[PDB]
Parts: sequence; structure tokens; C-alpha cells
Amino acid sequence: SGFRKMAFPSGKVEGCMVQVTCGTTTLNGLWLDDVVYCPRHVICTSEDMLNPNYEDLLIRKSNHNFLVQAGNVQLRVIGHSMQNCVLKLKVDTANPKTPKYKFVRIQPGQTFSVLACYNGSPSGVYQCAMRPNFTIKGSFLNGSCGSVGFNIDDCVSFCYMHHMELPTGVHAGTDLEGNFYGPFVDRQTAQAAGTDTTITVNVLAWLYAAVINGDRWFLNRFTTTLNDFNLVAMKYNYEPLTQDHVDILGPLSAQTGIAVLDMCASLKELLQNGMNGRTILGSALLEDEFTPFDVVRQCS
Amino acid sequence: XVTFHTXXPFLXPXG
Repeated sequence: SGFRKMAFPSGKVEGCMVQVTCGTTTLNGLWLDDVVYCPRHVICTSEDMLNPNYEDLLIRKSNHNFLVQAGNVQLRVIGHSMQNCVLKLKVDTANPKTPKYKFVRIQPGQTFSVLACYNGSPSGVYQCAMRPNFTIKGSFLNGSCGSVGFNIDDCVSFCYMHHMELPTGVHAGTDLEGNFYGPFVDRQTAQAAGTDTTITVNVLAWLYAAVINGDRWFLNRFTTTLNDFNLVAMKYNYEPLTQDHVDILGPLSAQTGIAVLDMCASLKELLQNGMNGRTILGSALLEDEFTPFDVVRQCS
Repeated sequence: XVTFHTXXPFLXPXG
């Protein structure tokens, strides 16, 4: 019994984390087979970041301009190319600990685990959600660029690589194909994080987790229509619950016996009259950073 | 501005 912010085990990814230095600039890289993937701003300098031309900068770089270290062991760069905001460094040795992997782009609202790394050494692992405005509320210090996010399906799904911190203390990054989540750019310019909303399907999944764990005070007798629920939800800056969200809650409704619209009604109550100083699962706010899948894993 | 979490960080032009 119990419920906790639970990350995937990190061991498969720890063995892929290397250090990548380009002159003065250092960050982490992902070492898969005989390629190392890292944020392409490693080839810049602080002066460049204002308006940088990455195309030329890469031309003037040569393989020797890149120092890759995996542990004490140096890796030799024998080629370099650029895919969107991600740099791909070809190396002589294939990573012996390469796991079965695949590059996925995640939808906003889905969660992943983040392995925070410094100078290619892992420091910790935590869970994160892709907010609806395509930012994540991570925990990153100077030198963590190139940390990655993943899910495990024994196949690792890499889905996030860290690039910058927005002014609100919130982070932005790319997928392993180099494309930024959201509208952000690896150049020094004014970049706003949009107005955020709450991930409805996740708050629901969380309430199911509460019921499974014996916390059911908030269950009511009423029901609602999906459309009438969305009318109340949007008023509270909640994401509109979709038919595809409804199917995904399926396992949780089956396990508890509580249908989805039953729970939507219980949530409507909480949204209107608040909690009245009570805790659902020891938390006094509503939690929206657990996907339905996440609940199924911990309550299987 | 934004901050890039190199190193070594690209900061705040800002100043």
C-alpha cells in the first residue's frame, strides 16, 4: 500500500552518460552505440549566444575540438553532424552498455523520469511532467545541460534532453531528434513560458490512486456529463478531458468500480467547494503529475 | 534572457 513520486530505475541510462567539452564549454552527452548526442550550444561561447549562427560555427569546428570522456576513458571523435538543436558526435568505440532504446516525442501531460547529471556523472533521478505549455518543472543546476528524460517500456524511451532555464525558474529542452518542445530557441532572446493549465486526466488518475489507498471522503453521489464537466473544468484553468483520456482511465475505473463520470462529479465538488483543509493522500493541493499509467504501476 | 546550464553557464544578458 502507499503512493509516492516514483521514478523508473536509472541503471540502463547511467551507463550512457558521458562528458563532452568544446573548448571552455562543458555539458553531458548521451552515448548510444557509436554516437554521442548533446545540445549543440556546446560549440558556442557566451558572446555567441545573443544571435548565434550554428551553421558556420560547426564548419569551423573540427573533430579535435571535442573532448568526450566516459569515466576516466577518453573517446575519440571521428565525425560530427547536427540534427536540429542536437549535435551528433561519431566516436570510435560503440557503447558496450547501450540498452535497447528508441527516441519518442511525448505529448504534454505525459510523465518521464529525469537522470540529472554533472560532468557526465549521474547525481539523482526524479519524475517530471511535460506541462501543457511545453515546459517542465525540473531541478537543474549549472552543468546539467544534456541530462535526459526517459520511460522504460526493457526498452528505454528517451524523450527529453535539457537545454535552458526560462526566467520563471522552469525549464525547456528538446527531443533526441533536436526539436524543441514548445516554441523555444537555443539562442539568447526574450522567451516567455505561456500560461499553464492543470492536467485533468492526471488529477483524476490521482484521485483513483487515493481511492485504491483508502482515502475516499471526497466521493459523492452525483454524476455529470463529459460536456458539463468540461464547462466547469475550463473555468478553473483545467485542461478539457477528452474521450481518449476517458479510455486511458479504463484500468483505474475497472479496478475501483468507479466509472469515469462518477469521478468527474467528485472532482467538480472539490473544484467548487475546495478541500476544506483536508488531505487527499497527505497532500493539501490536487496533484496533476501522475499519469494513469503511473498510477497503474504503483497500484498493480 | 534565459540561462543555459553548461558548465559554465550562459547567463542573463541580463547583465
